[PDB]
Amino acid sequence: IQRTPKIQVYSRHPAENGKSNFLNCYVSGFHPSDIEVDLLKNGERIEKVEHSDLSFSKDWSFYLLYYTEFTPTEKDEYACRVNHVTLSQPKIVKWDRDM
Amino acid sequence: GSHSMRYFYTAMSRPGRGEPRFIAVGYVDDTQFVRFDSDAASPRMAPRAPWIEQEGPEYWDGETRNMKASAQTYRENLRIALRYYNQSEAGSHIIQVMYGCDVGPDGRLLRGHDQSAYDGKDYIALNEDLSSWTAADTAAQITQRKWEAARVAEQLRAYLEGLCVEWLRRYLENGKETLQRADPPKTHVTHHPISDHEATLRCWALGFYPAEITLTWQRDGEDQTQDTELVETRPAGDRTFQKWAAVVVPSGEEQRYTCHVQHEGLPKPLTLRWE
Amino acid sequence: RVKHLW
Repeated sequence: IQRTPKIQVYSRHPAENGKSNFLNCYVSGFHPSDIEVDLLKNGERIEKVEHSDLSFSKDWSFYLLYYTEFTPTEKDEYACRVNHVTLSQPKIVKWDRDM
Repeated sequence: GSHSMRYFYTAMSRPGRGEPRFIAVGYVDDTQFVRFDSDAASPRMAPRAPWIEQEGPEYWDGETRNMKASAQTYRENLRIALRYYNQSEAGSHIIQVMYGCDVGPDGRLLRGHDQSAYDGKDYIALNEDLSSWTAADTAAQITQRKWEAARVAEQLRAYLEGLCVEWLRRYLENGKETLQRADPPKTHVTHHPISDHEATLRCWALGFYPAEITLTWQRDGEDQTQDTELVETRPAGDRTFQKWAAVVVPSGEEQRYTCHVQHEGLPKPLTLRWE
Repeated sequence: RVKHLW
């Protein structure tokens, strides 16, 4: 029995063009624990990506936060790409400043 | 207010890729304060909150010794689980454990916890009486019999009523500025037209701690549970949490909708509307 | 502070 990850992509603070912020990708609700998460800038992998220590919820499903420092703009597109055993292909969630 | 301490262990087997990884994390409420990872270059119980850093070498040495012993126990438990479930040595399996104590404002024990899971399903749990067990299946009933013979519940009860509550009280004092501070949510309502006929109203709660919050939409004073899209509370990365709730409303009817927010940091529940 | 086989 396996559980697919829920994914949210969002910023630490409300987005303001040209102001330094943090881009987060929160993965949760998954099982087993192995998971691959990439943060993307204009479709390419961001290199400086940190993550939280593996933990889990009362229902035993795991969660992780992946995050990087970023300066949003009108032009630049950001996303989170996730792979897990439950997924046939990587799942890409775009950053939408309204969500 | 009320508080908790919890430790979470995860032991994951990975046959052909070495010994099972063992990772432990400790929390006070929604604040992580320690970690141990057998995959670190130099495995050690390590601080993850500023208020625990003051603990001396005897603390860090003692916790590291205990974690290394737990990693060995859980690697053995993963071997035992294969026997109990008639499983091969080829697959990857996971044991999870979560234990700790809840205290009230006076720091007295409200409840203790000690439970485990195998492959993400409940395995065995110490009952609220801290004196008996609930086994999920016939494999866990074997462990229950072993643990009743060995009077394991008595040992756990001593930890939960003693060292667990005493150290949680110490951490709450040492970390009072943060652990005992609730940060209320910063709230606002945004409006996003979908078409000429509908728009989305989204109620935001940002910057709050602890994570527990209730965000709901009402229409003419009636809760809109089925029609509300409610995202999981998510960490911001600065200790705080975020959440939003959204409803699709007919154009021009926005004033019939109200967002209701409840949080420990709010002396009274809030009511918000669009503009 | 942290704290038998299965």
